[PDB]
Amino acid sequence: DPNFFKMVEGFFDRGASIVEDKLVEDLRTRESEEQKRNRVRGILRIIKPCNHVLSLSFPIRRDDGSWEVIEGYRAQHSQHRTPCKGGIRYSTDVSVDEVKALASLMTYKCAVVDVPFGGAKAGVKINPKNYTDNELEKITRRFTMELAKKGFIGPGIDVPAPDMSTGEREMSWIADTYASTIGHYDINAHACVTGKPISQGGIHGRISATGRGVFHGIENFINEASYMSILGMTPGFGDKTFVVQGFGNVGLHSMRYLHRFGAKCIAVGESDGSIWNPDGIDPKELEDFKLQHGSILGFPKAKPYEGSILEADCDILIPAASEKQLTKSNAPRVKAKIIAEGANGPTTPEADKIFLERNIMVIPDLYLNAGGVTVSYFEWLKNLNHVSYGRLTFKYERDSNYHLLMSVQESLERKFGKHGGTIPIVPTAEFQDRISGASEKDIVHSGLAYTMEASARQIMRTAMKYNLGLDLRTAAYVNAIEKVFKVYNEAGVTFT
Amino acid sequence: DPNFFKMVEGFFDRGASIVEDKLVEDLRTRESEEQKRNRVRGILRIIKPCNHVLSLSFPIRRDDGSWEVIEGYRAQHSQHRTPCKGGIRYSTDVSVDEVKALASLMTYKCAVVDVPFGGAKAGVKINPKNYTDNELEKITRRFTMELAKKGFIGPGIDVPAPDMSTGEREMSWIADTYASTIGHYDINAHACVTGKPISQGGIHGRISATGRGVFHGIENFINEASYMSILGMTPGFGDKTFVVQGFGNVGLHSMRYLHRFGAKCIAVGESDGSIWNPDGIDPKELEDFKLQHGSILGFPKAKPYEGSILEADCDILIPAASEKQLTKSNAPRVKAKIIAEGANGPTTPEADKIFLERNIMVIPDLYLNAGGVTVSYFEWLKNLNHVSYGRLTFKYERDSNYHLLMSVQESLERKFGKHGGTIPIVPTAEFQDRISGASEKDIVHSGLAYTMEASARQIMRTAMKYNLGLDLRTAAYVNAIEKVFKVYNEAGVTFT
Amino acid sequence: DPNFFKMVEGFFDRGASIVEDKLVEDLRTRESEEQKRNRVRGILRIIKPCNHVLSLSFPIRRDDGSWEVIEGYRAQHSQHRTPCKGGIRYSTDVSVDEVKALASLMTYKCAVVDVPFGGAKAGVKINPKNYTDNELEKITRRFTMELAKKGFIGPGIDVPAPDMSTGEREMSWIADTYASTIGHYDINAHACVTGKPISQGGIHGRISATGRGVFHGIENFINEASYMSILGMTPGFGDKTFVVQGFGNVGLHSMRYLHRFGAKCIAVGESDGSIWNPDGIDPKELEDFKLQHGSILGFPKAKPYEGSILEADCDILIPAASEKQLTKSNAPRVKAKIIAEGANGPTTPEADKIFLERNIMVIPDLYLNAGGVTVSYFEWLKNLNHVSYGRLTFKYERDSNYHLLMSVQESLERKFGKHGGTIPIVPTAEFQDRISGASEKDIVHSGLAYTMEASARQIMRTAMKYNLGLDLRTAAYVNAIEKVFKVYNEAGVTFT
Repeated sequence: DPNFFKMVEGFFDRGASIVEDKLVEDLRTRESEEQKRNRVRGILRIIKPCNHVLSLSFPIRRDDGSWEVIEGYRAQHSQHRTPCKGGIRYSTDVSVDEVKALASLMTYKCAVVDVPFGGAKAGVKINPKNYTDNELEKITRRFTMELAKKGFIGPGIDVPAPDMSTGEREMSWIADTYASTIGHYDINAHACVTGKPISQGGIHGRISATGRGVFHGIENFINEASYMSILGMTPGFGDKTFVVQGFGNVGLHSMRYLHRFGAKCIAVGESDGSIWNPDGIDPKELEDFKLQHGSILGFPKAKPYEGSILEADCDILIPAASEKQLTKSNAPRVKAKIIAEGANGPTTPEADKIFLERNIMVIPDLYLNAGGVTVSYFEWLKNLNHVSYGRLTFKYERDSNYHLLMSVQESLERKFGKHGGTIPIVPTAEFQDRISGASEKDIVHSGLAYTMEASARQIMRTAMKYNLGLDLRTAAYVNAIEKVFKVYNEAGVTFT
Repeated sequence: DPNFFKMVEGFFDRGASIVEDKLVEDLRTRESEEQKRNRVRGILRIIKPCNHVLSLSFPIRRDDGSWEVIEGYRAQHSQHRTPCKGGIRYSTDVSVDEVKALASLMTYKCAVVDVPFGGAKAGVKINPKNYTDNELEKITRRFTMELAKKGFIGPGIDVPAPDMSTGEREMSWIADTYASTIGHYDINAHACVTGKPISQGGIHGRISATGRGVFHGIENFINEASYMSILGMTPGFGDKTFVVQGFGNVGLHSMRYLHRFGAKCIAVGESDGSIWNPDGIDPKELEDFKLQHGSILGFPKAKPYEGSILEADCDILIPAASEKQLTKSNAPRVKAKIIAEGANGPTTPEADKIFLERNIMVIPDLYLNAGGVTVSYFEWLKNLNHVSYGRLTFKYERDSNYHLLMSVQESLERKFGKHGGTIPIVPTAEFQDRISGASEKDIVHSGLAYTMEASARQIMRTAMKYNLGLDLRTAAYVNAIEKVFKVYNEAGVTFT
Repeated sequence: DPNFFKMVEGFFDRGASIVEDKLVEDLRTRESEEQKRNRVRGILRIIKPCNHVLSLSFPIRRDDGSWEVIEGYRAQHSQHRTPCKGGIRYSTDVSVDEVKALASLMTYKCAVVDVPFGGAKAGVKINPKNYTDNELEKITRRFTMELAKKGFIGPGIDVPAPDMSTGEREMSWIADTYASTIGHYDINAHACVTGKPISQGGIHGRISATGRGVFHGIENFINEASYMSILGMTPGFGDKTFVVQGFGNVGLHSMRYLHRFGAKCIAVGESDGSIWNPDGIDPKELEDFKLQHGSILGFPKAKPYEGSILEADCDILIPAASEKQLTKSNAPRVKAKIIAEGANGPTTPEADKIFLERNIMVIPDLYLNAGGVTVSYFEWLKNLNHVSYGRLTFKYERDSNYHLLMSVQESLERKFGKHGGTIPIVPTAEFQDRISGASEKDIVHSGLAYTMEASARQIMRTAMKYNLGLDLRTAAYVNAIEKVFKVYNEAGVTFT
């Protein structure tokens, strides 16, 4: 097993070269001046290497009066897009190469689902468990301050986010610290970080974003003929059955949505044991079980399955937890036809190769979990807009729908002397629900589905463009690399 | 042979501990609340770690039309004193740890010569020899731009300076770029870096600052009875004889001032051979000979000495070049009773131990070549004063001195009916020169002398305080550590 | 007994109306257009009212996890002079009027000793006793924070200072909170408040400032014939014999300097009992007694005196404590011929009336204790200068004195063939101390003594101009009022 640094770096280099040739010729080598068009590919070079990375060793006074110095890092891969966007990890295994790499991932991820950010990331070598809440506040703020002062947090410069180890609490604190300090004069200060609590300027529909994103990703591909054929899919008896490894935020919701739409959740597996049932697990139930107490283990209506679930027989397996789970080791023993990476780096570059060979379609992480980036973009926006989505349109929209209906009625009632006969004005019970429920998430969710969709088709058009099979992952990186490159190309360097 | 990182770390630790006991008790333990006065030592752990360190990767378009991405670093050790001060090195062997250490050194050096700057330092992994002039201007500016956006350059934030691999040229460029770009609105923009040409806001008496510093350092200790006894010095036949290793800027001047005052420069080395002559080597002559062609090799009035000039029989030995020359491998074989570190880290910790056993006094680097870092403070101040020193007072001063002399005169003449008899009015030829020379340097040099002098006495007072012998080095670092600690103590942390 | 508000308002009107007449005519009514010269005295009605007053209500989390909101106020009497200068008080009786009034007092006081500051002053209703150090820090930084967001602390805006209830701690915190927060990007951020610790950017000579100031005040009038006649002073048997009420920081040094220069301290009283000894009390000895333990009660070499020392028979009586001690009640029973207000408001307007009738000279608080304010200017200056006074000239200066002396010598030794005969070169012992001891406080004290002096004259010249007697108080206020007026007058309003 290799590490994300080499992996991602591979990913970039594989794509990078595939793009070169083409990127030269037909797309811009129409004006081949000095045939040094190859030389201008220096852009790529520039791109690849995380641009800035900042290490810091700041202090805090631990509740017991003592003094500890905490280290941390925040890298910023690219600023080809003004605000850098990236999460903040709190784990004692964080390492400048970790961040440097993920921050790289970030920029290419954003590009895929056309979000205007540069990729960045941070880690605070710390184990959240070994510190009292108060101490954690202390740390996040002081971290924020340092980050501000040196240009690593700012609405228009770099906007952090959470990451498993960190949640809306950290994030609110960040926001607050900035806003009351370095950013006291910024009308958009609270747009310095995303993932905030709704009461703090957070966007609704955040939680379920990552997961719903995974849903749609699978959806746009599982509804596509061409692909489903090559696997033999969009089947009658096979239809839809999926196994989801990891019942965390993203797995859970990812099961929710896959269910609601006619899919059977065969098996779910945690850090402990696993669950199985060919009839199907019900999200709500399993969710309320997991919550009510500890884990899924012993779930009533589910026989404890053993043997990595990764080798369960189903159509879609979604790795939603630990890194590199599918390796060259069990890669030739997976049953599922579709692998949907709902986590980051759940499959090794060698496993990718096995899968390719044995026609298994892998929906890349780069894409599949870009839903939470996407919705952050939205939170960001909502914080500039200084208003919650829908606020100034919902009711106007309602009014306008009724008139539309009223016009169909009145009109139809001109083809039969009446005045109450034909009633179209009545919206479908579904429509009526939507009308009376109109709230931010609706618009977010909708936005999310619009990007995931567009992007999927973009990937797909690129896989063809560069003749890759079910090699979505590399079509994806190529996609992002063509993007980032253009922006550079259509400018220069400092002669940009 | 260690490495500055461990070495300087050592130093810090050695002295830190020495300070801990004393620092706690009689200096502030008067009020020992909770006896947790040993816990509030945390301050020392905050101090040791170089606070911020930024790595970059920026591109430049080489003259041939190709694209290259350069890496570089800049670390700021402390900000306990607003403007961090530090050089910029251009060498292929630069490395995060290097800068993280030299920075560290800086802070402590400054705090010795009471210079209100935190320490910092940078490196741009490059070989100034594989680039054209034009390509070096491009690298130095971009480098400045990026440092500026992130908080590494700034009159009141961080103010860089040169380092062998870089000179005024690079500095002027830095200054300019800053003042034209990020620092356009800053009335002190040009103060963003020191070591600039005179025409670009430099100070006079910079070139001879380091050397003249070494000199006075040696001077304040050589004229101190106490010390020159425990060495059996301030002798009649021994008087003053020295050997200097390295004829670069700092060595040369060092020889020039040591001479002019009544010393005999027996030997002079270089990266090639060496020189010898028990009758003395003339500084002006050797200077011209080292300038008028290659190196000092074959100097006429010198016999090519051979056998590490470090051994050489002489009173004072001034390492002015390579790092860690005097190691635990020739340390027992030295002949000079005084080691005068006119270069950074010329002697290894182990060698420090040997010298300390065989009563050899070593004048620290942290102190003996803090001259530049003194005159740089001056440059900066000159850049804030928006005037040259003296400008407004010289002539006023002259006027006043002739009134003083004139009053003595007139006054005496009233003790003998005369009108042209006694003539004090006439200033001494020396005074007259000073009076018709009066320039900035005259003020800088004096300032240098005042600092070196007061600092020496400070070092001394500390050695005594902590009963160290001719162990200046750790007296120094203590001195520093005390200083730094005090600023921190009289505030807190973020409860500072 | 009245209240500063009314008192300091009475002072301003009384003088205001004297300024009017004159201020109109001669001085400017040379070009009396529309004889509306009277109407342009609106300036004086603009002047009199404290321009801005800010009331706060902020919270802190007491150690015991609870929450308490604190209420404070900062008033800015005038901004005719960019930085408003003024202390911060921590006392549960602090009111809006109390600050509005004292801020007033500031501006006029600063005028008197020609300090370019607008008056200011703030209070935080609080008892520094019912709060832990940690709680105090939290209150002074939040407080600052607030002040800084609303324009009440800034190096070019408003610069606070201590006040009995507070000290260098509070300040240093303020400094620091401000420099690490709202003032992060300000090269002068540490200039936002004076009274800091020397390790924090304080100035040397601060502690003794106020007292020295008193001393010089008393001096400049004692040495003036005209005045000392009207009292029958500058005696032979009387000579100099004073009684100081209060042995705090001011009262103590007052006694120190009044003694070093010939006076006899006959009595010293505190908040307990009082001392007495016709022969005299020695400052160092009473200052080591007070310190070594509790008070000065039972000082050997001192009989306990009883019966308000205000009525003691001596020449100079300096009230350096409690407000309004000398009232119309004891006023008639005072024996001193000179009342030197070392404190603020030690004498009530009706007492001033008695003293005036019985020909007792009272040196006003607006002037006598303007020493601290003076030095603070200097500290603020020091901070802009970014250097300690004397740092670049002391040695230059030394080196010059010597050529001066070596020029008298050489020259005299031309009037008798000799080379070592005459020996001027040798400074006096006193000169030699000074030479060795050259430090900031030297320069500062000298500045203080230049200002206190000028100003004394200035006041004098005005008490003559406006024909007052030994009514220095009013002469002073008038002197301030004439000043502030000018600065407004030489511009306008917004048509300024």
